Amino acid sequence: KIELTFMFRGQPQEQTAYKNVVKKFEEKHPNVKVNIVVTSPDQYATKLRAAIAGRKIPDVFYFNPGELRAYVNSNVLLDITKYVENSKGVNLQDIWEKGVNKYRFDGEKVGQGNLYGLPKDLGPFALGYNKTMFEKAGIPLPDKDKPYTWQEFIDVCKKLTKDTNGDGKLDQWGTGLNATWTLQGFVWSNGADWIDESKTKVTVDDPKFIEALQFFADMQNKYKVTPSIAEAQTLDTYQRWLRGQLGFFPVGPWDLAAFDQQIKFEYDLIPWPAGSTGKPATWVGSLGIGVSSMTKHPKEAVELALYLSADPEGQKALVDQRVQLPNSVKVAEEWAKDPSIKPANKQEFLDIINDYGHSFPTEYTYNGEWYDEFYRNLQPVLDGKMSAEEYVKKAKPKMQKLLDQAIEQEKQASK
Ligand SMILES: OC[C@@H]1O[C@@H](OC[C@@H]2O[C@@H](OC[C@@H]3O[C@@H](OC[C@@H]4O[C@@H](OC[C@@H]5O[C@@H](OC[C@@H]6O[C@@H](O)[C@H](O)[C@H]6O)[C@H](O)[C@H]5O)[C@H](O)[C@H]4O)[C@H](O)[C@H]3O)[C@H](O)[C@H]2O)[C@H](O)[C@H]1O
Ligand SMILES: [Ca+2]
Repeated sequence: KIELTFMFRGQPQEQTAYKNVVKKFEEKHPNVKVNIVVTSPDQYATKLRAAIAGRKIPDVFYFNPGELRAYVNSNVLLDITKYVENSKGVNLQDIWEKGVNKYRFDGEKVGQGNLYGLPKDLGPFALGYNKTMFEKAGIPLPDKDKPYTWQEFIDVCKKLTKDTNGDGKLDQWGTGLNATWTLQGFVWSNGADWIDESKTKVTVDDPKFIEALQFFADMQNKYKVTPSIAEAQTLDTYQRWLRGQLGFFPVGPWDLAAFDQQIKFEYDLIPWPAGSTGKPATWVGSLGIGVSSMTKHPKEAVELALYLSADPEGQKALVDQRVQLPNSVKVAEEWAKDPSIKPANKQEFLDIINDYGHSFPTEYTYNGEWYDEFYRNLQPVLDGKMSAEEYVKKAKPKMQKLLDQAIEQEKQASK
């Protein structure tokens, strides 16, 4: 009888995981058929915006929490409050509250009110270290609790940076962080942010922001605890991490499957290094699972979303397949305490969610074009061809205009 379109994004391992779980779902609901539309993480936002622009919207789909408000105003998302209430036994309250609450909207704020999506997951971005090269080097292991200072972090990265096969060429580096996904921690840890408290002013020219930005770039260009620009060009640092060439690199729970398959060294999680604030910082990501407000099959569509987001047996298969941590708080707590399941300090993930993880800036803004503009022309700063001070001075009014326009578009689309 019922056919359903499901679009989402994922790295190869994530795609395989969700397809198997949709197949479990179909077995449990033999009158529902799910046609899948899946993309790479990169190509995803463009395709969804084209589907929405043409009002050819999938029954069920992934979406950015920072688009909730705009999606609601434009009538993109079905209000699913009652379909989830009347579901069998499902207890959304067992799910992470910061997760579920990203997809609530009472007409004026995102804190409370009706449900317009379910959280796919929470994605704490932890720091990982290669325990195998640390030991082989004779370097004391990092503290599981007490974060490196920036200076300390650079020191160890230096000791980890060397020519190990004695051919005269460096073949191992302390680290190689990707600014797109790892600059936030340093900014936030240094007491800065992309925007102010009100979330209406751009603050990337705060001296604290500049200092963190400069420190990030300097680890490739000045401290040289990084493969060179050319070397990174030859093989990106993600890949070099997988190959065992890097001391440190981030780890999200969506990595665990890929890492099971490729990483041969022992590795574990630690807090991110801390800037002036003394406190570690990093992000906790999330994607929403929403339902087309114009789906012909709201009941069944909500049923597919619930199965992926909260259903005990649907959650279980996704965690088994190592592409996320459990959405149920209590389950994740016993998951984090289970020693048979690597890495050892899985607990760090939860620590990031409860204590020292933050949201992306765009989650507070009506759209994120202002933020995308910061990263669009950032590469010359990363490659040392201009300072952090002069890029952010040049780029701040560009991104204040975009932010002003986003605030204006939310007045206009919501009245
Ligand atoms: O070093 C310079 C760069 O290297 C070259 O690019 C190489 C890159 O390496 C490969 O990427 C490795 C992955 O990247 C990191 O993961 C970051 C992103 O997370 C994954 O999705 C998980 C998903 O996101 C979470 O939520 C995040 C946000 O929160 C919301 O506000 C918003 O909606 C979300 O965006 C969810 O919790 C979770 O489910 C993506 O797959 C990944 O991009 C990890 O280190 C690895 O997973 C890849 O080949 C290249 O991108 C370039 O030359 C240079 O830029
Ligand atoms: Ca060498």
